Amino acid sequence: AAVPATSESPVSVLCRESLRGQAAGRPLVASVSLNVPASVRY
Amino acid sequence: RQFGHLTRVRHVITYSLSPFEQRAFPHYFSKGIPNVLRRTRACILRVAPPFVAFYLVYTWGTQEFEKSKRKNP
Amino acid sequence: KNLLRNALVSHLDGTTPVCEDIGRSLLTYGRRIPLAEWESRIAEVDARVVREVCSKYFYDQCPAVAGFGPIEQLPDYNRIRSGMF
Amino acid sequence: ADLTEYLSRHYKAPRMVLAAAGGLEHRQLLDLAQKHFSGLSGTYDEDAVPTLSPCRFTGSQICHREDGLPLAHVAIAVEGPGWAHPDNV
Amino acid sequence: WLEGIRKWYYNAAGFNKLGLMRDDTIHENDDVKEAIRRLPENLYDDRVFRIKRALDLSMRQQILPKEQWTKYEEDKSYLEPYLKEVIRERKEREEWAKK
Amino acid sequence: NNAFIDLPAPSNISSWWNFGSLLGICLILQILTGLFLAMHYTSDTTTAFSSVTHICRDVNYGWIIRYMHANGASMFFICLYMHVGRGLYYGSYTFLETWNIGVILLLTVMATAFMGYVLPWGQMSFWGATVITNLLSAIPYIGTNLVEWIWGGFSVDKATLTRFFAFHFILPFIIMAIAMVHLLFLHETGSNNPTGISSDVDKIPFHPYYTIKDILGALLLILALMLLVLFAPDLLGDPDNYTPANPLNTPPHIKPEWYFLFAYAILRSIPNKLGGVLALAFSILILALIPLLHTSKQRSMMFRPLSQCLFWALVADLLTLTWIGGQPVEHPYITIGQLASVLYFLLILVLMPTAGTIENKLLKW
Ligand code: HEM
Ligand code: HEM
Ligand SMILES: C/C=C(C)/C=C/C=C/[C@H](OC)[C@@H](C)[C@@H](OC)[C@@H](C)CCc1oc2c(O)c(OC)cc(OC)c2c(=O)c1C
Ligand SMILES: CCCCCCO[C@@H]1O[C@H](CO)[C@@H](O)[C@H](O)[C@H]1O
Ligand SMILES: CCCCCCO[C@@H]1O[C@H](CO)[C@@H](O)[C@H](O)[C@H]1O
Ligand SMILES: CCCCCCO[C@@H]1O[C@H](CO)[C@@H](O)[C@H](O)[C@H]1O
Repeated sequence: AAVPATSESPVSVLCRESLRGQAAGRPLVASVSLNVPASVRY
Repeated sequence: RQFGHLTRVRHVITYSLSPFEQRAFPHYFSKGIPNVLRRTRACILRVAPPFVAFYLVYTWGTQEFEKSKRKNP
Repeated sequence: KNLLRNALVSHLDGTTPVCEDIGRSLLTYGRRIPLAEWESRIAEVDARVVREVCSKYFYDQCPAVAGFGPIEQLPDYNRIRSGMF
Repeated sequence: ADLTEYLSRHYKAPRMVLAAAGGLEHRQLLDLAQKHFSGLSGTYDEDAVPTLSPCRFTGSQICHREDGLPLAHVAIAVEGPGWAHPDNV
Repeated sequence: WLEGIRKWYYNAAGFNKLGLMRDDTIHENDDVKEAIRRLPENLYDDRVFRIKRALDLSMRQQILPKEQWTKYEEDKSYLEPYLKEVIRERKEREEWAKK
Repeated sequence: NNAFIDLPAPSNISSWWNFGSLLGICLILQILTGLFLAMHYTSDTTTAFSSVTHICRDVNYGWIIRYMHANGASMFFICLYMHVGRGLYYGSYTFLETWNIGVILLLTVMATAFMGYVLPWGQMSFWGATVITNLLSAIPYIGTNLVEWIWGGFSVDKATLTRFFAFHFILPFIIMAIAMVHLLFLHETGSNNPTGISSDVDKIPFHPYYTIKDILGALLLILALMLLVLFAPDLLGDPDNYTPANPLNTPPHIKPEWYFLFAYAILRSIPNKLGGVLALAFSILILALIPLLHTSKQRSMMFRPLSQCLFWALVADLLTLTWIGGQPVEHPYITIGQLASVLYFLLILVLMPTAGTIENKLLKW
């Protein structure tokens, strides 16, 4: 849509702080859009 | 040969200013003259001698020619 | 204009984004500009206004350029500068 | 010391905004403000008052060539108007 | 002393004034190109920057401050072990082609 | 585009690299003034000289077009010699195809200018046609036959003038096609530069950098050309060509156009027919041998002191031969010319290759 995704795709970590939150905790979800970058949560 | 396919370069940074933000003649004379003098001096020993030789051969041959065309050289 | 309207309203969705809009707006504008005001500002933009404002900031103006990576093909600044007109 | 000097000069009541959004009332927020931020300094003095000068924009270019990276990143921009300008819309 | 004219020559040649090492100035033929291709990352990247710095000085018709000139006694052939082997390999192939 | 606009070019090529575009401009200038002169020129021996005076006296601005063509030919050679000198000094000749085509270009321009000079049918026109075509008579068994065949008779005459107008008319267009091939081979490698070191790590786009530099160069070329046309149109010409051709009399102080003087001095230094012709041919064709005579481990002479000294000796020697070509065949000019002629071949065939080897030794490779 009008809003660009949090991270634009194309085709990091070195500290414990930047690593916290990286571990998965819920089932996976995949999104595809017309106007927004795709995403995969968890 | 096209930009994008010339060669491999890594870790080089280049800083530039827009031509509208800078002078076209910075220290033209203050630094230009010293540089011209330097360049002139650096080459003179390599460029000038052969031409000095030409000059000597030129003046010698011309004089020798005239002298040979008269009664008492 | 329609894209902008949608971006504005969809962004102010949830307490966090709205809280941030409050805090930052008071610092930047000195007040919270309401959606109805943004709407008025958006509604008044037309093709003429877009041409004039774009011309004012982009047209024949010197840009700042940053490149990183395999950029042998990034155009020379003079060429980039001539592309501004 | 650098950190306290910095915080001392910058963290002043007139440069801060306590903001809240959600199921709450402004009156309760304000009372909590008075209750907890009243002692917040409203004066560094007159010798400090950190004030921003305008920042000159320069048409220029910075190129960090690194053919070892797979994709190129390029960012280009002209000088924009500033927060409060109507032109931003 | 030959060696005496050598240091004299080195300075007269003047590639040191542009910050270049002797091997940065070799004429590139196929043997040389193959040798450059075989250089480890650091030697290759250093060569590239010295050549780039030299081309830049040449464009401005300038030279480096004397303290930055490549010093005769410190100039070493980083390319030699590579080029020598490339040539040896080609000679071996040429011998075989004649048999 | 990509043959011009985004053509990659070295960031450091100097003014010595401006002569290629200047040669292109000299060629266009000659073609443009040439066609306009051809609109009023007639090739019959009874009217050739007359038609040229008619151009200069009665055709509107005929005089400026004519002197621009005459002096343009001189500028063409100044640029050609500067262009070749740049190539030798910087080792540009290692681009073999480009270089050899260049040698063909030099010979074709020489042949072209020779024939044009014959067109006004003045005294120099006539004797130049006589002498130069006769170079072919040195060819054993059939030489004389070739000359009469070229002449269309037993002596230079009408048949000669008429075919020379035709040859002079078409050759420049052939030169243009050959020059385009010259550039195509060059584009395969891109340009060499003052350091003789690959410039792939620092290429800049031809436009706007060299387009503006070439324009500045073009302006300087035009200044030099117009200083000659407007202030001294006859300075580089020969008074004897203002005298109609006289088949019964060769002027006593006949001498070649200045740009042919060095070669003429070389030929004149040898008291033998075939020997002189062979030395003449070789003084030009030796350019094709330069690549095979390259001994240095480095491409350019920028970092080679000894080679530079010998290079300027060669230039000074060509200057000597040019001067000698303008002097009578008398003492001590006869001997100075013989030494200069020998020195020319000695510098190219022996001294320069030797300096190259010595320099390699001094650098320990
Ligand atoms: C009608 C005559 C000629 C024309 C129009 C012409 C044109 C050009 C042009 C446009 C260039 C590129 C610009 C430059 O580097 O100068 C060039 C390069 C070159 N030309 Fe010519 N040329 C001519 C004759 C010759 C001759 C007579 C030689 C030498 C015998 C020659 C040898 C070369 C070489 C070796 C290069 C590469 C230069 C380098 O990159 O250093 N050219 N020529
Ligand atoms: C490589 C390009 C050319 C060169 C070097 C060249 C050179 C010359 C020279 C040296 C002369 C003698 C000038 C004089 O003293 O009168 C001449 C004459 C002449 N040229 Fe060319 N020319 C060139 C191209 C052309 C072309 C394309 C034409 C015509 C289509 C042409 C037409 C003439 C005519 C008609 C004359 C006789 C009138 C005169 O002498 O000025 N030329 N040319
Ligand atoms: C149909 C076409 C034909 C036959 C073309 C032939 C082309 C031949 C060569 O060009 C490639 C040739 C022009 C070139 O030789 C390499 C020159 C440097 C030769 C220079 C040359 O000029 C002279 C000249 O101009 C004169 O004028 C009045 C008079 C001359 O002595 C009396 C001479 C002369 O003694 C020589 C050697
Ligand atoms: C040139 C600028 C266009 C004028 C837009 C003003 O717009 C007005 O701003 C008020 C203040 O927040 C709002 O209360 C009101 O609803 C809104 O329409
Ligand atoms: C073209 C002249 C080459 C002569 C060889 C140079 O020889 C060198 O000359 C220097 C300065 O005179 C001396 O300081 C040095 O000791 C000497 O070996
Ligand atoms: C560009 C500087 C050239 C030097 C000027 C002299 O020039 C010479 O003058 C002689 C008679 O005065 C002519 O016969 C000769 O062809 C001409 O080249």
